[PDB]
Amino acid sequence: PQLHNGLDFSAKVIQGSLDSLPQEVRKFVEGNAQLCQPEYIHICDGSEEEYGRLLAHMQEEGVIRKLKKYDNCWLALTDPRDVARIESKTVIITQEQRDTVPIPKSGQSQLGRWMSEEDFEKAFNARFPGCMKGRTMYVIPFSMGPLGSPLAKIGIELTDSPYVVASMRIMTRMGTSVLEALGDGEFIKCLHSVGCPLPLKKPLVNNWACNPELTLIAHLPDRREIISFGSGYGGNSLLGKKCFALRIASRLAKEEGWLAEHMLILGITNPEGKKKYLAAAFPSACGKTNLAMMNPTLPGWKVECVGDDIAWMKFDAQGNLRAINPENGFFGVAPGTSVKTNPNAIKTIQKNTIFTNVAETSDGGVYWEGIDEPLAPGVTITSWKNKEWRPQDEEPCAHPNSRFCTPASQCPIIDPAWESPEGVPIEGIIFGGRRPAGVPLVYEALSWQHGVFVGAAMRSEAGKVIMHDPFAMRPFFGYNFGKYLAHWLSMAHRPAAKLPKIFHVNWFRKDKNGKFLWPGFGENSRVLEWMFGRIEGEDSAKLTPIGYVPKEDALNLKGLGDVNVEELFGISKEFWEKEVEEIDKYLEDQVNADLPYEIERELRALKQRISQM
Ligand SMILES: Nc1nc2c(ncn2[C@@H]2O[C@H](COP(=O)(O)OP(=O)(O)OP(=O)(O)O)[C@@H](O)[C@H]2O)c(=O)[nH]1
Ligand SMILES: [Cl-]
Ligand SMILES: [Mn+2]
Ligand SMILES: [Mn+2]
Ligand SMILES: [Mn+2]
Repeated sequence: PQLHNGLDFSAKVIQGSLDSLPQEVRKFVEGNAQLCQPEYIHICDGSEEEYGRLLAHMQEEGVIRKLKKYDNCWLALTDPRDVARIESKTVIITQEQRDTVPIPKSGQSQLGRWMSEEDFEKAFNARFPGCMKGRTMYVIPFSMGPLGSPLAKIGIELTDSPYVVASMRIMTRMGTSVLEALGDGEFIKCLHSVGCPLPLKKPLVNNWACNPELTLIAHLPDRREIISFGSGYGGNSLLGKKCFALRIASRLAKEEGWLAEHMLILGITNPEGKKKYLAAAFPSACGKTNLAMMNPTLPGWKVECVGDDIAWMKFDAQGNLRAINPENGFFGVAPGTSVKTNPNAIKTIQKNTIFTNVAETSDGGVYWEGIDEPLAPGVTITSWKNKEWRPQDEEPCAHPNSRFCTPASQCPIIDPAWESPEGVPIEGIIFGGRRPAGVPLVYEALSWQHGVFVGAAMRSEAGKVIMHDPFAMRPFFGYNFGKYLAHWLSMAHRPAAKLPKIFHVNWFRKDKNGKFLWPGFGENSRVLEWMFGRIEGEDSAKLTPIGYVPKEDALNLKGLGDVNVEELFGISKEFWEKEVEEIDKYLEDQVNADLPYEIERELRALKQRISQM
């Protein structure tokens, strides 16, 4: 219905048809077209043709550069004001603040950022009206998880950024098949704008549209909406990556009885032909992607990658914890990636990959700190700021959190079940962070409840600062962390639930000279071997106040020899007395009235065990 001609946007559709869309999808698209006033509407089909044409268009406009040395690889350099996920501008809107974060006892909550509905309404009206003027609104239908998986969820992202379209094609399952699978079902509404309507009011920097002053990444779980404005970058703009995958999904999981977690999933096979799947939650910069595609050093062992960042997990009727990787690609940190630290990533990213904010070599290759690769004489480097750069300079050639964006199907060790709609059965969950002192290489939680406490007590080095990052989810909780703990704990009362063993690792313990005690990377297969046997029930553990650690000689150290096991597994009363005190202060303040009894009990129990050593 229409008294004039400003409500039907059919005349502006340059690919697809509004009449083809499911009724509620059409209302989403047309309502925001009316608000944002795009010049064109492009309904993405996900085809190779649309993808290649969009890439070529971005190339002609200077938005991306083709990397000549590789096969269909591309480089985007951003406005340096728009280089990362920005927590201070990431908010969750609920009626009551207590649904989004626990009310802290004394301090400010660091477990989330709540915004009232009225405040968001003002912010929204100050940003989105007319924000796509002169631009194409792309409609991205995408599936989080294998199409038709019982654990998959569907989203529709509206964006004015072709960079987002290309990246979402890699990181999600995108296109016409998703719309047909959606039918009249439920979907998450995702609205994104870089916030630079034409004609441009402010200078465009590095051909990268963004609006840093007005950047705001909002989540409305009760409306099943994600609304992001002002950033074109990564987790701010690829709304499946963190906004859907963790923040919205963790609320859905709370309501529906499953788990959405900042975890890799890997499958490990031992020399006896036995295969187990493990999940691991490490904070950013703590090596999930290295572990997920590890090249094991132990002969006869094999590791295969299901996902490197996000896990959606649900106990099935048989009681197995079944996990899917809801992503379709890897959005990995580039700096530090080398043949030594991640050879399988190096193989994956040389075709069909989009790089953002890395350096470019004069022969059309990529470069970054820690690449640990020499360049032939004559080869020169352009920094991520589009300036000539030489290794004898201070500033980095690549942004510290520059990324590659690569299809998961290309990983040479992608797991054969990485797209299985039923998911893979998780037998162990690993927590870990950067702890230069005090925390052993590996230990095993004494019970599910103790394991949940271990996840809750996770800390990690940021002068050095040791921060709290419970479950590696501190930036990503979609709801009250205290209820999230209760949700985890409630899994132990499920029907026939086969609870995975929980472990905590530390690759980063250092000696008094600051050298790593453990070589890490592929040598972490030796730690996975110990976990593997522990899941099988092997008698390879000794009890300590913090949990089980490997017996003397239980860890396979053949081929190392120069490793200080006593210091690596040293457990100091002095350190752990201070550690439990800090955990106690943290949980009391930050979780306060929503701290489950079982977690307080595990804290008291650990305090008591440490007091007796
Ligand atoms: N010493 C040591 N460092 C490691 C090991 N594994 C990974 N790293 C370091 O971890 C960093 C890479 O971590 P990231 O890619 O940022 O970790 P991530 O968990 O994948 O982070 P996100 O992609 O943001 O979720 C580099 O500094 C690596 O050197 C290890 O076993 N030992
Ligand atoms: Cl354009
Ligand atoms: Mn990663
Ligand atoms: Mn991550
Ligand atoms: Mn309980």
